[PDB]
Amino acid sequence: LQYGPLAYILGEKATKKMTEKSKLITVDGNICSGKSKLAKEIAEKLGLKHFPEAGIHYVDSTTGDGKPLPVQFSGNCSLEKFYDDPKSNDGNSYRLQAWLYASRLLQYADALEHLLSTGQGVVLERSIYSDFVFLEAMYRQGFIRKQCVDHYNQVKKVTICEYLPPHVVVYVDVPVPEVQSRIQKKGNPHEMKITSAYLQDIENAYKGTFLPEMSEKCEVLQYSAWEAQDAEKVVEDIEYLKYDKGPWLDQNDRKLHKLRMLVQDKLEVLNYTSIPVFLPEVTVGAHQSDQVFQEFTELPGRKYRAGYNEDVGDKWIWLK
Amino acid sequence: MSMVYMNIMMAFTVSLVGLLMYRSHLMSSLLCLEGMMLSLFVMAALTILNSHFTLASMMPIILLVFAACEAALGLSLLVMVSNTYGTDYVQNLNLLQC
Amino acid sequence: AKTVLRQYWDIPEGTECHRKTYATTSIGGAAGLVVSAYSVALKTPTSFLEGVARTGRYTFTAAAIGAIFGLTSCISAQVREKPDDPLNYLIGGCAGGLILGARTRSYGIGAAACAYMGLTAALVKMGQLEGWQVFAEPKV
Amino acid sequence: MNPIIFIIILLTIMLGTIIVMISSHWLLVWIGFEMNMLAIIPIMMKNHNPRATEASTKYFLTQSTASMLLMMAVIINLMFSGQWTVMKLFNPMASMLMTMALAMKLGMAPFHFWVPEVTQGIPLSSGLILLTWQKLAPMSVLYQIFPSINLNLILTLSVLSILIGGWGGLNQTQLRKIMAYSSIAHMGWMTAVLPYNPTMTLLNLIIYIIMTSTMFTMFMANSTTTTLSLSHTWNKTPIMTVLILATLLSMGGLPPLSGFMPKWMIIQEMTKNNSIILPTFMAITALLNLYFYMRLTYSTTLTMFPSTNNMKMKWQFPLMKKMTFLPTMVVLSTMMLPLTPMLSVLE
Amino acid sequence: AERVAAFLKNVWAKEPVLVASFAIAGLAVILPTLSPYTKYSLMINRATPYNYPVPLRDDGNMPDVPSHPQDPQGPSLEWLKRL
Amino acid sequence: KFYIQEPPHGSPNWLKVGLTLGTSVFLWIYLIKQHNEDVLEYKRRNGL
Amino acid sequence: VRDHWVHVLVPMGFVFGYYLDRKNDEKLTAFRNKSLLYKRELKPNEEVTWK
Amino acid sequence: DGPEKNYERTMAILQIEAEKAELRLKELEVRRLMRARGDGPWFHYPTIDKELIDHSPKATPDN
Amino acid sequence: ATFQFLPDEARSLPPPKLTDPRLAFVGFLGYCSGLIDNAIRRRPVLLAGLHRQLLYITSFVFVGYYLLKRQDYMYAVRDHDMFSYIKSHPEDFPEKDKKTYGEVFEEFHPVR
Ligand SMILES: CCCCCCCCCCCCO[C@@H]1O[C@H](CO)[C@@H](O[C@H]2O[C@H](CO)[C@@H](O)[C@H](O)[C@H]2O)[C@H](O)[C@H]1O
Ligand SMILES: CCCCCCCCCCCCO[C@@H]1O[C@H](CO)[C@@H](O[C@H]2O[C@H](CO)[C@@H](O)[C@H](O)[C@H]2O)[C@H](O)[C@H]1O
Ligand SMILES: CCCCCCCCCCCCO[C@@H]1O[C@H](CO)[C@@H](O[C@H]2O[C@H](CO)[C@@H](O)[C@H](O)[C@H]2O)[C@H](O)[C@H]1O
Ligand SMILES: Nc1nc2c(ncn2[C@@H]2O[C@H](COP(=O)(O)OP(=O)(O)OP(=O)(O)O)[C@@H](O)[C@H]2O)c(=O)[nH]1
Ligand SMILES: N=C(N)NC(=N)NCCc1ccc(I)c(Cl)c1
Ligand SMILES: [Mg+2]
Repeated sequence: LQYGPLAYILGEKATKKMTEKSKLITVDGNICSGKSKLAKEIAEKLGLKHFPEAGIHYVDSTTGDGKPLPVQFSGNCSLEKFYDDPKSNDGNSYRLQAWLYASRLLQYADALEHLLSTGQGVVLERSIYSDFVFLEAMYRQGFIRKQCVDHYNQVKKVTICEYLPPHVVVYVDVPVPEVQSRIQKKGNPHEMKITSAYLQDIENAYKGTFLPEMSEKCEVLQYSAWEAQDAEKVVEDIEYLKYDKGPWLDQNDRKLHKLRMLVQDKLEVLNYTSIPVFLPEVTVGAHQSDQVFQEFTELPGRKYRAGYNEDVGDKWIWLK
Repeated sequence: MSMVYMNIMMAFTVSLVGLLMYRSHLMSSLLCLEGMMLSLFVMAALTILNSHFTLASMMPIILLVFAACEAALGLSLLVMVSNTYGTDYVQNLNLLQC
Repeated sequence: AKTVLRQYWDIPEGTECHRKTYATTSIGGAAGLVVSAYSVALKTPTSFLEGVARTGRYTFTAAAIGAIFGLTSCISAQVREKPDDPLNYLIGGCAGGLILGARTRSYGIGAAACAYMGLTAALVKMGQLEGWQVFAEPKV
Repeated sequence: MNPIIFIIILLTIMLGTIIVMISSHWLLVWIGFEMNMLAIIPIMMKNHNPRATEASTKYFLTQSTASMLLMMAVIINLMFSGQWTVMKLFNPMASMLMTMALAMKLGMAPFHFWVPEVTQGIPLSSGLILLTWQKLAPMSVLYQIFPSINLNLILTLSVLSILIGGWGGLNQTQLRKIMAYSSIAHMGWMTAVLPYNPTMTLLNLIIYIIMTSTMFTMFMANSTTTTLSLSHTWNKTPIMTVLILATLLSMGGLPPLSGFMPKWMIIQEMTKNNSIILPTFMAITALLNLYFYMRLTYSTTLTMFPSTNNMKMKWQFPLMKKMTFLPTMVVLSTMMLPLTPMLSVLE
Repeated sequence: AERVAAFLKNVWAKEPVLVASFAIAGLAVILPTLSPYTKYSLMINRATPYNYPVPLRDDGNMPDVPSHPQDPQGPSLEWLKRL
Repeated sequence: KFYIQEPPHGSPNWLKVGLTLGTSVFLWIYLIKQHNEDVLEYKRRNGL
Repeated sequence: VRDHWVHVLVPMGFVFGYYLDRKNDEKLTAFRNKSLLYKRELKPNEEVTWK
Repeated sequence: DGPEKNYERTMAILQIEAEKAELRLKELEVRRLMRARGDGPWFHYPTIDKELIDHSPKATPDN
Repeated sequence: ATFQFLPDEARSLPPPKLTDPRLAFVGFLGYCSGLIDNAIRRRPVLLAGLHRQLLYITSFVFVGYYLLKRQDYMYAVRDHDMFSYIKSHPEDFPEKDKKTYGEVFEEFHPVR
């Protein structure tokens, strides 16, 4: 019984499956803050589902066979190109950013659909609430145009308003000199081209805008790099939270049913990420999009709705 | 017709013109709508009572009950309009111009 | 509108010119008043006097067209000695179009109005001659 | 809205309409309209925003005014005939008042101003109800009182509606406003033929509802409410663009599609009554509708408008909206002309 | 039988006002169908003569219609005098 | 197992399939019975 | 042949349309051998003049 | 097809079409009379049903 | 009758044949609906869900048959009413006196 009003009427109400362990946790930080490692330990210790940070190929991981697709089917967004040539005339910088916000929006919907359907909490690394720090850094460094920022805010305005914020926001605060040292040690040739000014912009946006905003409506825990090493103390901090803020206290079965109907319908989730605002960075001409869409339908198991693809082994198609 | 009907119909016309000629307050227009109901109730009751249409004696009550329910819905819309804008002025309800 | 239209269509064509011109001026004026009423209601004048000015400008314009159509169409029928001729109405309709090209001052509008008001006037005369019904009474 | 409450509210919208259709008493007809208006308001308000609140208020004021005028007509009719039976009215002033009230309820010109605004301000599913189910009750009363309607009044309303609907739609980019002006134009054909053959009124109403439901359902399927948003359909659901093209051409009255049938039949009935100018004027004026229907086909199906990069993410997910009855309605909306003689079932 | 009995004891302890309301409303719906006196309310209402009893023209074949009010034909209110 | 997430229509809904075919069979049997009954009533009423 | 069965579609359509065209003639026999111009007595073995 | 078949098939076609044409003219004439006089099944608009009337003796005699 | 889809008097008429061309078209419309249902949901158009495609045809045919029955009945009633009215009022439908073209004068309009 795929979830709907009928399933809701018959007793599939979110408050039944939810507990005081049903929480949405997001770990934030600058680049190379060990936030990935902290996020895994929190999930393991608290028995939550861990979501690796949503990258360029997150949506591929959730559809088809789950393996990544060729680049042209993500529009040719390259994080490596962003580092090598952040000011490329092709518009890769904002096109990557617009794609990544949509990837995070989809992931936030999956995480919320997991929380509401099973009751198990989730741990995310960054979210649609903190995606803007990279946009602010890009703009302040002159990588993207003012019009791109306006487009981003338009898309964020009509999308983020539908979703509840995280229960707990965890911030791992690492200074830019230490961030810059860990980057050079990580030995990724493109990442080492990152400059401290860009990194300082991310930090400023996090502390100037993100943390004050999330503090009003969420539980914010901030750890230095050293303190994040003590994951057990981090988990201990989380379990002693009062939770006396935000909209999660206003939710009831009727509102959570409306929320679940949204997050399960992924096209409804992504509706406004393609608003017809003709920004050159994200606009694709008819001939190209027609050609790429035709190639996409030729990929294995993509021509038809899932379960109706004989070319990947589906059977009983004439009774389905 | 009888002399009373002249003024009852006049009252309905006066309230209809009041309803169609808005000022600023939505409540003032809702009062005119109730005025039309009251004149309809009187005109119906007079006609029914004078003609001794016995089973029709309940009709004015049904008119009153249903129109009061209508007015309750109208008031609820007024307060929602007032919550949005801080007043019940009709000039604020012009978003759907475009 | 019934009675005014009854006075006009009772007078024989090509005769009693002053009565025909009065009937069309009243018809034209009434149309102007109706247009002014809706215009003032839906596009609120900036002031009381602007609205009065607009009412006069429209009403006078509409009465001007009505007067010229009635006079010119009655003068033509009288002079040509052709009462039941749609051409007379075609002439009067274009005259009205010119007036509307003058009040709005636009040679293009006048030329377009004369053709279309001229054609429309001729069709009205044909309809009267042959009993064309616009709002036909139900019969089957 | 709680799903059980939504169902009960929807059932009450239908019950109000059914009471109007089965009633033989004017009081019960009035009650049906009041019950129907009570239940419709919550579905206009259900998305809680200032535009929805403005739309519901404008709707409430229009419909409550029309219902008071209807009650006045009923009471005048009572004084001059001493009875309540739903049928011809026995007083010309009562007939005018009831006709004007039903015109306001239908959103016919010059009482049309609320239709584009209310439709714009409510969700697509609510607009679908407003422009289809809500026409049933007022039309079913006109069907019964027409022997006493003033011919000049009803035909003036019809002509004005076709003109205002055609002209008003030329200037619209919002899909909900286009459907609203299209509805005003189509109400004009329904009432123009009513004095001559009410069966053709029913035929035009039924075909209008089928075609209108098809358009709204296809708009809902893709969550499109603007012309430009609809122009991205070709890059997501190409099949939908073709179905929209067929439905729009049908709504334009082009043969051999279904939407030609009502115009064809209405012209026939009017000419049988020696009405020649009015049908010809109506048919030419309806070309204005065809124009702004064609404009939509150009930006949706016959050309490929520019896309966005994020559209690729949509390629990986299937349509999940219900699209109830869409396959059936699109076939009826386009392929019914060969069955035209079936209209006699409506007699 | 017992789980319902354990249910009633809980509402009787927690919401005696609501238990009494529902109990009274149930008796108001049920008892009229069980009462042997309910049938008399119909008869008494019909026995009350609000308007004049218009006499029938006698055509010679109405032996069940009294000629005089004090004749023995027609409905009797002896049942009502005892009640 | 190709799909990473099991598709909602991976396997047929046999109850729905059974009802769907059963409904189609019923309508055809009913339609033929109705037509047969209509033909006889017509022949009887017209004396044929 | 699963590779060349589509080539029967149009030829079969012609045969079917031919058959249906002949079927229509059977509904239009009201005046068969009854026109003033061609009416004649039947040949010994003939049942109808045309079909 | 021989000429005789086409010729007599034409006559069958003409007979049907002429019969339909006459009926179309008759129907328009019947509709005109029925609507003008109201004495036929068509254009029969309802009047109050007389079975609704109560004929029993009333509280007062003059009615 | 009154609010009756097929009144009892309709049973005196021949039923539509199950091979009626109009009923075949109705079945064809149901088949087209089945294919569009596959298309809008991105299933193999011709092969997917033959059970669903079968019910589309059956539903259309089933409803179409009764609609065709009512259609033919209404037209039979129209003719019944018309002929009975022509009989009731012989004064309004007299037999026209027919003249041959030898007697009827028609003006000749040369094309030269
Ligand atoms: C671009 C074209 C746009 C559309 C143009 C449409 C034109 C339609 C033609 C106008 C309608 C016919 O016009 C109408 O015909 C009838 C004929 O019975 C006339 O009928 C008149 O006949 C008698 C005597 O002749 C008069 O005394 C009387 O006043 C009036 O009844 C009307 O006075 C006239 O108003
Ligand atoms: C005997 C019949 C007599 C006729 C009675 C007349 C009709 C009265 C109808 C009243 C119906 C009220 O129905 C009422 O619904 C709610 C459902 O949330 C139930 O109450 C339920 O929700 C409340 C919270 O509000 C919980 O604390 C409670 O544990 C739970 O029982 C009531 O147990 C039930 O009584
Ligand atoms: C949400 C919906 C709520 C609906 C609630 C409806 C509840 C109705 C409950 C009472 C209905 C029956 O109530 C009572 O039953 C007895 C049956 O023994 C009826 O019958 C009794 O009175 C009649 C008089 O008419 C006698 O002829 C009869 O001998 C006697 O048994 C009563 O006339 C009726 O007053
Ligand atoms: N331009 C851009 N880059 C992003 C965005 N999110 C992540 N990235 C990049 O993704 C890369 C890796 O992300 P991180 O998780 O922060 O680095 P990490 O060292 O692997 O993980 P941590 O140790 O926890 O900090 C970085 O180079 C980021 O610049 C974004 O929204 N915009
Ligand atoms: N009111 C009208 N002008 N037309 C109309 N309904 N005429 C009645 C004539 C008619 C026509 C078709 C059928 I089938 C039937 Cl049974 C009766
Ligand atoms: Mg990481």
